[PDB]
Amino acid sequence: VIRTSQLIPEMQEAFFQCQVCAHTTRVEMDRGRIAEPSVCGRCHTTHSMALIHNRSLFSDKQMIKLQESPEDMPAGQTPHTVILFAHNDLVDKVQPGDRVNVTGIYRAVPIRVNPRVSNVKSVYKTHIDVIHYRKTDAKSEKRVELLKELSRKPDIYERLASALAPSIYEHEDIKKGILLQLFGGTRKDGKFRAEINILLCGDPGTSKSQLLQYVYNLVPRGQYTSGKGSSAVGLTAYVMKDPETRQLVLQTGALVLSDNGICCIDEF
Amino acid sequence: QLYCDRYLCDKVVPGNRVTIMGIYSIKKFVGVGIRSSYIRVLGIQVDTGAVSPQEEEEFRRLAALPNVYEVISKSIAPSIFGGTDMKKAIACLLFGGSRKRLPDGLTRRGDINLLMLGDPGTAKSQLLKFVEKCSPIGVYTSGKGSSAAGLTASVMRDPSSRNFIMEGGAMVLADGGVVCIDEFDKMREDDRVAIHEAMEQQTISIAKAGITTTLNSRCSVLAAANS
Amino acid sequence: AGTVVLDDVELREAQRDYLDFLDDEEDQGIYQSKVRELISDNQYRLIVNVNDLRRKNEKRANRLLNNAFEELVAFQRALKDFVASIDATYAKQYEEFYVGLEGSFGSKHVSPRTLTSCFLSCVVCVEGIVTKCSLVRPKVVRSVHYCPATKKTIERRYSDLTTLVAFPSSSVYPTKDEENNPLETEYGLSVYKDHQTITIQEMPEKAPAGQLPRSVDVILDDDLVDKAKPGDRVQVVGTYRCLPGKKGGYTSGTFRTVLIACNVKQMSKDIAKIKKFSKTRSKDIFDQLAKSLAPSIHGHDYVKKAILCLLLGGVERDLENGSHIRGDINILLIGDPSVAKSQLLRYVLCTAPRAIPTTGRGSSGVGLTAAVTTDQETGERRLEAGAMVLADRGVVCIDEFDKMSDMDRTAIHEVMEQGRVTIAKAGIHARLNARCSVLAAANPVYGRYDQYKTPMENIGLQDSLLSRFDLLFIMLDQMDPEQDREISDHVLRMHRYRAPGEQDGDAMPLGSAVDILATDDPNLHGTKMVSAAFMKKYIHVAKIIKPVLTQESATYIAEEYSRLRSQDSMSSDTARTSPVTARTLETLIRLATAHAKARMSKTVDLQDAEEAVELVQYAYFKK
Amino acid sequence: LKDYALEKEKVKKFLQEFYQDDELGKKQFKYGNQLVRLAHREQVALYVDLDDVAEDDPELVDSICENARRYAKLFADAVQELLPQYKEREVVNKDVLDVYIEHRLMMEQRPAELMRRFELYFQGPSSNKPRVIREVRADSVGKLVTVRGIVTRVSEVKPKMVVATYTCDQCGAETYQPIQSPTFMPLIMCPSQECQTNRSGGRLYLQTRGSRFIKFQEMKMQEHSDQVPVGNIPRSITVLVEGENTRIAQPGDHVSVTGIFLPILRTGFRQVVQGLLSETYLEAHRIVKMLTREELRQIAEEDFYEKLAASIAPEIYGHEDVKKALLLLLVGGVDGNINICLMGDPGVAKSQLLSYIDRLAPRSQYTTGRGSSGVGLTAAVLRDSVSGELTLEGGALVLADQGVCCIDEFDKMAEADRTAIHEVMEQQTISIAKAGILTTLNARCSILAAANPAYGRYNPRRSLEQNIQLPAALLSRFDLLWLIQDRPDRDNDLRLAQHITYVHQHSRQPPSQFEPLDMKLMRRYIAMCREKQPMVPESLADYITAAYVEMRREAWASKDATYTSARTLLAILRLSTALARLRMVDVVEKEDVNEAIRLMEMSKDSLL
DNA sequence: TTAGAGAATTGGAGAGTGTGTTTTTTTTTTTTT
DNA sequence: CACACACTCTCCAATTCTCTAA
Ligand SMILES: Nc1ncnc2c1ncn2[C@@H]1O[C@H](COP(=O)(O)OP(=O)(O)NP(=O)(O)O)[C@@H](O)[C@H]1O
Ligand SMILES: Nc1ncnc2c1ncn2[C@@H]1O[C@H](COP(=O)(O)OP(=O)(O)NP(=O)(O)O)[C@@H](O)[C@H]1O
Ligand SMILES: [Mg+2]
Ligand SMILES: [Mg+2]
Ligand SMILES: [Zn+2]
Ligand SMILES: [Zn+2]
Repeated sequence: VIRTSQLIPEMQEAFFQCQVCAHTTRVEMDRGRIAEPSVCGRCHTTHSMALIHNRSLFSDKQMIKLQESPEDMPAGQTPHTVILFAHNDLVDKVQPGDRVNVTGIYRAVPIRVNPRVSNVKSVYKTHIDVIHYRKTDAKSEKRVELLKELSRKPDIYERLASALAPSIYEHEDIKKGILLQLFGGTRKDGKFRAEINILLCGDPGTSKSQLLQYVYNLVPRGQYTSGKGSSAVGLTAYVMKDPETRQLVLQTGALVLSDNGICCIDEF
Repeated sequence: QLYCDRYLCDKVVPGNRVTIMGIYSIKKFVGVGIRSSYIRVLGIQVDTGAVSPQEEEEFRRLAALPNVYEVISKSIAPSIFGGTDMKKAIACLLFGGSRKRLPDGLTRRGDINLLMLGDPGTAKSQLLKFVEKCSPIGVYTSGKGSSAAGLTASVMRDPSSRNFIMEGGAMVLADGGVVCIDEFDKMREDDRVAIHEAMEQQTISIAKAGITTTLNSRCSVLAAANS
Repeated sequence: AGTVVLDDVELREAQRDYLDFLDDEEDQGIYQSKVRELISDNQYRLIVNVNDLRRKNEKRANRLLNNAFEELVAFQRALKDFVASIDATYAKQYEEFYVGLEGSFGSKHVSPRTLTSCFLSCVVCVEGIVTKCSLVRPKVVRSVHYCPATKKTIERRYSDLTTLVAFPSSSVYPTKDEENNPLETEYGLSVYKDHQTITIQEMPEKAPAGQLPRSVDVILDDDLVDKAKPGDRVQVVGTYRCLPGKKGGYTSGTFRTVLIACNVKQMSKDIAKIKKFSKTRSKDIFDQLAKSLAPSIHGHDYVKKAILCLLLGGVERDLENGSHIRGDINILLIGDPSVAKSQLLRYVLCTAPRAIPTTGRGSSGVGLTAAVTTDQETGERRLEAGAMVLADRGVVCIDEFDKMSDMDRTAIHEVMEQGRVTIAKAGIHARLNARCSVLAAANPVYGRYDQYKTPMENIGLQDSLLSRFDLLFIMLDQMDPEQDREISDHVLRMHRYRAPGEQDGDAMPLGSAVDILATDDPNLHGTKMVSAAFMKKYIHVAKIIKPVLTQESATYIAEEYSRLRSQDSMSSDTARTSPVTARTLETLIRLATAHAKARMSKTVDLQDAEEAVELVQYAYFKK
Repeated sequence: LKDYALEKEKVKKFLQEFYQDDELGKKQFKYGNQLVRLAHREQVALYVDLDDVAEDDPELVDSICENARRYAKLFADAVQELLPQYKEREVVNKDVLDVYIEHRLMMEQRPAELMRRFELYFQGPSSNKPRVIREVRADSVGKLVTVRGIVTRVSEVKPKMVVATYTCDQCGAETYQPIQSPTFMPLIMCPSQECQTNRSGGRLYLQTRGSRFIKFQEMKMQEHSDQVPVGNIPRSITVLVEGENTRIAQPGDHVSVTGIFLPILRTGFRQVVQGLLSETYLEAHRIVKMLTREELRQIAEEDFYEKLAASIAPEIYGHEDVKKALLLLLVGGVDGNINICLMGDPGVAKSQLLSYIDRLAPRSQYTTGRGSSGVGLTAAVLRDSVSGELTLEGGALVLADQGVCCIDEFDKMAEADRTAIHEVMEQQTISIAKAGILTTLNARCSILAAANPAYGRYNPRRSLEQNIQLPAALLSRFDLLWLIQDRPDRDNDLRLAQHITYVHQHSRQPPSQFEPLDMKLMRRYIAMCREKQPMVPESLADYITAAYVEMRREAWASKDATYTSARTLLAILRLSTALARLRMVDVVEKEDVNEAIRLMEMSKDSLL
């Protein structure tokens, strides 16, 4: 998924009211166009029925822009992309960056040459009406009962610390410190931080970055970013024009996004 | 805005002081009833390409008398006490040498470049302000207030048609005369290296935004600076 | 639009006069012969000399130049009659036979500045430099439509304000029969013609004092649609017209003016016995040419030899594996103030073909390579060539090269290394050819060269860039009184010179349109220094010789390359200007090839190899 | 000009009666045999060859070439009128439009262009020599032309409406609208007599199921750079491709397109404004793109490893060590990339290796790190502002995706590109914002870097990062760091100069008195040797450990503990597995580990 | 008491008139380098 | 420019009112 639009309301039933006598009627949607009443029924005035927008009925719609997977692209080619349209409950189930198997009906629709003229291009636009989404990159008492006795097992501290990052050769006190950072103190109120701050030092080519990436994959509300100015997501907060909308958005940095977690800062 | 017509076209150039005689009028093909105004020029008096014969023969007389060099030098900045050698050099700068093209096509500069450099309160700025007013073609600019583009020539797009055009700087506006660069020590070095070609070769070679040309900048540089 | 009625009586009189002019049989047969060649070469534009038309019929020539359109259609109809008389089969291949004009046009010779509204409807000859070209696009002149319901073909012919026709014409493309049936275009049976717009700019050296150069738009059609490209100095003969426009029931009386060209002439590069006699009679013609190269600059003999090698160029080699060796020779001059670097660059600008001026602070990378601009005709964005692209198969002279930005020199890296520049802008990702020699001039850091610092820190440029130049000369203002005496003698002699057509007290005139014929009117040692006019033609003929390398000269070059490598080894880190590499060997091959071109030898001899080795020795091993 | 009614019968006679001999002098009607397949829907595209037409009517060929589109329509009409003569089987309906047409026919028993499911194209005559794009002038409008060029942009295949099918809601009748123009007016109200006479007010609903679509694809061709004139920009032409001609060509492909050169039709306000001028496109009609026993007996020679390494750079002497390392670059380790960096003075045969490996590699690129004015190491956006559509170009790293990217002057790479190299070497992809929206590109490629010292010649007195001025975060990603030294050396210089002078005076490599393997044989060998996927045996783990620790401890004892890490062992294993692939054995062994260790040690020896 | 023939009023078909449209580079300036 | 929308006016004929016969 490359982008996901704002929620688009699609009219399902138009509500008309007579501006002369307040008599109301309802019109059903015929393949995207309204059969507007040209006359009122109670009275008989012509062109008196006005569309009451917020008494009409609407349903959710959303546009999604979906790129072919990197694992599926042919060698050295720029990726292809399709447009999906989801409606009702399937609208708010997919975010940008997700990988999905989408089942839907492959539609083809005309596009008018300019908005005030009904001539259409011979070459049709295509999109997929979404019928089903399946995410394919996602990866209680029965746990509490295990954890209660495992907590009173001997040297559970050492067991958890050694469980941290099995893929690297062991630095006992580093792993112990990261474990105590994960658990943290107790937050109470005055103003004292329960958060624990840890710093790792060493040459490039040490296991410090592997530790950072591991615990970022582990912890909830985690973040991973570089102190270098070329980082994917910044540490500080900033304001930017949302390019697909042009309206301002306050992008709070990783330190604010990790307000109840661990912020991993590589190249500090 | 001025509308000129028939023989009033090319009667003036930028930098000229004029007295315009004309009809104040609206264009006739921010607000509602707003109309853009201009003057339809009916006459131009350049305040000051021709000398009357009386001026001409008087100039012959003035050149003929034997102490014309001393008379000119005493005419340079008469309100300034002293500095006779500096005034004489300024007279030489005002009159200039002779430009030449040699048989192989190479050009030799004719204009004279003069730098005044040193103590404050020594009337350097007054000499520049005199020379800018006395030279037939003359522009005064501060070194601090100038840039490379604004001195030589600048490239910019026109809102009326999306294409890159050139606009002349100080050197182009003073082509055929003198540029009086006051505060010459204050300008940036990157801006100061812009005028080397225009000082010696008396040309400005621009290659920017696709437009590639070589303008003329046949002008003297009279510069004032401090230690 | 475009249809105009003409008086048939004067049209027939003019057509009679022009057919009499073209039927040149009883006289020398010049235009009989030219129309025969027009038929034979499969051409349909005849270039007529108004000098000949004035000799035969002076009043008709004057009326032609002052009443261009009606007289030109009369002339073209006469030409169609005459070509039909010679070959009636060939006359039907083309809808119209065109006439372009050459010769002297009197007062109609103009520049874009003096081309005022008084010249509208006249034939004018405008001399200038091309600054823009649009893309060649087809223009419908005659469309055939097949009506499938009615089973008949209609044929319609068109015109616009640009295309004045003197026959009835439309300007609306039909889509329905008179019975309201649909019409199908027969594209193959329709006729279209190529159309392009260019802009001709005033020569900058001829502009008045405070002024920027002015411009005129030119419309080229048919064979003329790609006869001039940007940077060409050209003479365009055509009819000067205004285009009366309208905008929704209203017109501003301001009309744009265009030159509808009828003839385009280049002003560059345009018998063998004198050159053959020169190469056979002279001993070391390379030396005579080199010392004759820039007379107004005293000394700098080796630099003049190197610049002559740059002008002659090496030979371009393409190998069976697709690897490539450039023929262009690149020269860098680092030196003190007032050692004539700029004047040498200006000489090469004045004398070489397609020599592009550039300076470090006056230019940018975009202007050096290529820019996005919008075609004013269309509005679409497209590329516009920069200086090094315009300099393809030519020279770019970069003065003040040390003052240039590194970001600007990034482009010069690709151009010098590979002879190309790659771009990704507008709708186009492309590889433009920039096969140009570079003649760069720079000052050392600290202005004046410092004897108590190494050459590689006097030269402010990095060795990666310095590797691109074949030759690197250090030019020092040695204050030896002997050289000062002879240099000052030469300089004062130059400053005492005056031209022959000029009085003793004359100040230098500002330029004007003094060229008043489409071809040169006046048209090997000096008036034993070689003449400049001869030397231009000689270098033109010598550039195309393409001599082959010979085995003994190759052996000599190999021996001397290995010896130069040993000298590089023994040299201290202060006693060299550049290290010796395989590119030094390539430089030796290129310089020997250029010397062979100077001799017009067709084979690289030991004579060439010796001078190449001497020049490389001189350039490389200095401090 | 001609009577098209008679021309259609001439075309029918050609299609029915032309014959050619294919095998043993047997006579076959090449177009009747294809009309049979067209009638049976076994074949959809019919490429009629005007070289075949020339064998019995050159005048018809001239008429077709001079008025091609008219004759294309005539040939299509003739073929459609001929297919019922060649019907002899029932069609298996596989398109939903086949099913709809089947029920349409049954209901008619109870739209010619609609019933027409085939497409006819002229394969150009050989007398028409291929033009360049610049030579396709206005005189050739409406005429069959062959044009050579570089494909530089290709759109996705889109559905182009040919015949719009509608259904009425009131009278239950189908309505058909053939579409010739690039735009059309949709039908709103039913034109049937039953609705019109009754004033029924019944409207029309488009049925895509019943309508006919055709595959459509726009592309841009560009001039060959060496064919452009000296001072000029390369010209470009739009080619509109339909049906079976779609998907034949991709960007970067050298193509020759036979087609019809036509002006673009305009609607609304464009025809008002443009006047007599028109843009043009080429209507594509045909697009053309421009060991095991015998050499195994050669490969059986024990030379083969050194034979390949010698063939990797025959113009260079003494560097067989480096050539073997670059062989392992091309082979790659077991899944896997192998990255190499070469350091040396400017003006040395270090770019020669980049050139050779780029030439030999099947998928490759060869750029420079010095901030290209084109598409850089990473992707870039093009606006195409005749229409304004943004489009994405790959760059070096993306265009060398499943191969090798050669980077010259790797040190002068800016930080914006160094971060991209980090992205490639860490996770083998790059990411770019097209219009504020971010798209991800594959780059699963091995990097062959060549750096130069920041200032002056190389100086072993200083450290490597001091020489090159590039951080250890870059330098540690590489598997072999080589110093390609160059000293003056009299006899070697003499031989190099003799070699280059022979190359100049003969335009060919001198006889070296060695027979290297040809480039195609080398390519087939590397594919055959990289098809293998070896595995390291567990019994060799102790020996790998011993070699790694002794190399590590030698670095401790003799070179002040210069940097090494676990990626050193990983690089040794990747090199040994690449050697196993090269030897075409699916088990790694002592000799592979020894040679990997030796290769790393000699690269460090070149540094020291 | 229904309904049908002649006269007048209202519905709407259609003829006529008017409106709107088809990333890029050089330069400055403050802050940050 | 010229090809679609948007809006007004006019005429034509179809329906309903009025007066008469079945
Ligand atoms: N010799 C003089 N005769 C008359 N006025 C003088 C003289 N010297 C200085 N002044 C006056 O001193 C003031 C400063 O003159 P100015 O031209 O600015 O000198 P300056 O050398 O340019 N000063 P500075 O810009 O600090 O170097 C003016 O009001 C002059 O009139
Ligand atoms: N050897 C010479 N013979 C004749 N004229 C010379 C010589 N050296 C310098 N000149 C003259 O000195 C003037 C300045 O020359 P110029 O071409 O600017 O040298 P330059 O080194 O390029 N100046 P610069 O840009 O500061 O380095 C010109 O008028 C030259 O003709
Ligand atoms: Mg002052
Ligand atoms: Mg200079
Ligand atoms: Zn109502
Ligand atoms: Zn219907």
